[PDB]
Amino acid sequence: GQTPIFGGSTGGLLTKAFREEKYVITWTSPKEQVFEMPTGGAAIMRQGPNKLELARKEYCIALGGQQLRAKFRITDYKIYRVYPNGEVQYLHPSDGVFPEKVNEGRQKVGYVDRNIGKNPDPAKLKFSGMTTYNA
Amino acid sequence: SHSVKIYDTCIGCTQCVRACPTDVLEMVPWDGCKAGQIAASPRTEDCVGCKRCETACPTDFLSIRVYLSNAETTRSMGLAY
Amino acid sequence: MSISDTQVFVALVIALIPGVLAFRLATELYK
Amino acid sequence: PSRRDPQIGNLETPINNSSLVKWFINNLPAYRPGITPLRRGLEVGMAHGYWLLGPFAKLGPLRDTDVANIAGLLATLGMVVISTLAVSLYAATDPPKPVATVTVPNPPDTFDTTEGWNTFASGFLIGGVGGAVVAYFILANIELIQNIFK
Amino acid sequence: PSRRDPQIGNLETPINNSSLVKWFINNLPAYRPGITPLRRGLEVGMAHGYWLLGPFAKLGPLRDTDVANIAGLLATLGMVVISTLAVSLYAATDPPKPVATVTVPNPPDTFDTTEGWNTFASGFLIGGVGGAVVAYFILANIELIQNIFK
Amino acid sequence: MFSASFLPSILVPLTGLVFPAIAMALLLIYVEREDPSGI
Ligand SMILES: CC1=C(/C=C/C(C)=C/C=C/C(C)=C/C=C/C=C(C)/C=C/C=C(C)/C=C/C2=C(C)CCCC2(C)C)C(C)(C)CCC1
Ligand SMILES: CC1=C(/C=C/C(C)=C/C=C/C(C)=C/C=C/C=C(C)/C=C/C=C(C)/C=C/C2=C(C)CCCC2(C)C)C(C)(C)CCC1
Ligand SMILES: CC1=C(/C=C/C(C)=C/C=C/C(C)=C/C=C/C=C(C)/C=C/C=C(C)/C=C/C2=C(C)CCCC2(C)C)C(C)(C)CCC1
Ligand SMILES: CC1=C(/C=C/C(C)=C/C=C/C(C)=C/C=C/C=C(C)/C=C/C=C(C)/C=C/C2=C(C)CCCC2(C)C)C(C)(C)CCC1
Ligand code: SF4
Ligand code: SF4
Repeated sequence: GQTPIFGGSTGGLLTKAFREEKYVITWTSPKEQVFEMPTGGAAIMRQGPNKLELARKEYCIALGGQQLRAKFRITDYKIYRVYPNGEVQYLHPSDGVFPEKVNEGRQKVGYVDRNIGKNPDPAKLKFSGMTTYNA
Repeated sequence: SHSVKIYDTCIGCTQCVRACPTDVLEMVPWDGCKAGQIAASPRTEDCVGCKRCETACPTDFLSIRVYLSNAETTRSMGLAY
Repeated sequence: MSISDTQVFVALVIALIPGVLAFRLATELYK
Repeated sequence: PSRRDPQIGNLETPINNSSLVKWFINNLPAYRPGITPLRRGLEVGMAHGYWLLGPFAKLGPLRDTDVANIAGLLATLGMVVISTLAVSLYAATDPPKPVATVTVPNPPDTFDTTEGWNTFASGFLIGGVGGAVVAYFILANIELIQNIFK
Repeated sequence: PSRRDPQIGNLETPINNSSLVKWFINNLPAYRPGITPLRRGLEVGMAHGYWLLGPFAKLGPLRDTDVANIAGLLATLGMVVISTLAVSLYAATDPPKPVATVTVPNPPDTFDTTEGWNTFASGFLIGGVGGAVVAYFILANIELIQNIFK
Repeated sequence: MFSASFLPSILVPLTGLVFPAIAMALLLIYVEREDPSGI
């Protein structure tokens, strides 16, 4: 249970972010330095645990991408989605450091490996509601 | 949300996967070219319409496209309220 | 010359034939 | 020192958490407990229909004519009627997210329900008419102070 | 195609099962849900006491005298009073077969109970008086349109 | 005026005001209807 030293703001959690969804992020920072938050604010972190609560799936990933690993090199942060019931989802990290290309075999659902020169057509595909993929 | 469209011209530089801030891509194992792992969209439901991804695609006639649908929601519209 | 209660008459021809005829021709297509 | 977390989009400025203001806001008929929605409607109607007739009483296009009192009366009558209409239909279509945004430390009351809203609208109608007539009576005898002449 | 059996003594004629009519009959204050018996009484009183004063207002034996307005008012006052008396005593002796004959697809409401009937009668009384006075006010200034002269 | 009756005096307001009122009220309550029925 560690949260950074801040003086309060006016752009935090809203009537949706506790009736629909919650976002949380946490890592291990063995140092304390000043940082910037996307809702605006220049504050200091603390040793080890660094827990933070937020509402968007953009502030969190911005912190994770640009701030932690590109500046502070910290790479042990969980990002957690939360349902209204209080239960949590673990989307990412799913590959350790989010490299997004390394694995020994990967998932397989859906494929389209075809060029565009032979495209779907209006008058040929009709009287139904399928999309540009099924040939 | 919106629909994603993949092609064969993926060289495999993987600049798009490092550009999309919405976690809708992954390089699934391929065989054809030297890539061996081609990009694809497993998690479309978080698509945003920023399409910063193909701007990161260097391939001639960039290998990814996004067909911008019509079934938008609070997730696809991206509201904090 | 001009008219009388006969205009209440020409009003009376409406609201049964044209009125509910148009009403049905509207509600046919499942609001 | 925020309400529950200093990172939430709220601030402890001494205008939304001053003891004076919280006492003054809690005991309003919109929140003060120990009453029925009926009385709430009655009182709100009383107040509003008691002040919402001057703004056009001597201001209407009939401002200086010798009748404008009852003119403003009829005007505010229609006004409160259509206001009741509005709130009633709002209740009719009311129940997506059947809540009200809460910032007062406690929930306001069980006033938050459809039939509650309907009864509230009825009491609003009654109290509004009442405030209207009583203001019209206060204003009726222009000599209301001239007889006193004080 | 009868309601449940073509041999029952009921028919599917397009006057008792037309969508227009069923929508128009369901939402009446006698059946529309989401309300209290109180409001039901209020509204029925409002309506009836608002129209049940003309039928003798200019029709009574004092038809053309210069007072007949308040005369009709007093008449309809006594009328609604005795009507409330009647319904109240009916409630007093009410509970053999404590139901109402149901033909609307659903049961109407839990309005079918003694104390419910009593509260309904009270609301009827209030709304009837109200409709009476408001109609008397509409009719008070014979010049109600003459001031408009439109 | 002419040989007709008062009618052009007062038949505009209800068409001008109250019929639009019920129109939009019914319309609004229509655009919020439940499933799968609606009138
Ligand atoms: C009985 C009587 C009376 C009364 C009457 C009346 C009052 C009438 C009414 C009238 C009316 C009541 C009329 C109306 C008209 C109608 C019309 C004119 C309609 C039309 C419509 C239409 C044309 C529509 C169209 C459409 C649309 C718009 C949309 C879509 C759908 C459709 C297409 C359908 C009197 C007293 C006089 C006399 C004695 C007896
Ligand atoms: C609380 C309160 C209140 C309030 C109430 C409420 C909240 C209500 C509101 C409500 C409202 C105020 C509403 C309104 C609405 C609106 C509307 C409803 C609109 C209209 C629309 C239209 C007009 C339509 C259109 C259309 C369509 C849709 C289709 C086609 C056709 C047309 C185009 C026509 C009061 C003041 C009383 C008092 C105090 C307390
Ligand atoms: C100062 C001030 C203010 C203001 C306030 C005011 C000024 C208030 C008012 C006061 C008052 C002083 C008023 C009120 C009054 C009211 C009244 C007084 C009413 C009454 C009415 C009634 C109660 C009615 C009843 C009835 C009915 C409902 C029905 C039948 C008939 C009868 C009549 C029984 C403020 C807030 C800004 C704050 C600052 C300071
Ligand atoms: C719903 C309603 C209503 C109704 C109500 C009711 C339902 C009521 C009923 C009531 C009734 C319907 C009653 C009746 C009664 C009657 C009577 C009760 C009669 C009398 C009798 C007699 C007179 C007796 C005889 C005798 C004997 C038995 C013994 C010996 C001696 C002598 C001979 C005396 C109203 C309109 C209000 C309003 C609206 C709603
Ligand atoms: S689409 Fe672009 S970034 Fe993605 S694998 Fe192909 S070449 Fe690399
Ligand atoms: S807009 Fe482009 S980068 Fe963003 S989620 Fe959709 S495909 Fe990915």
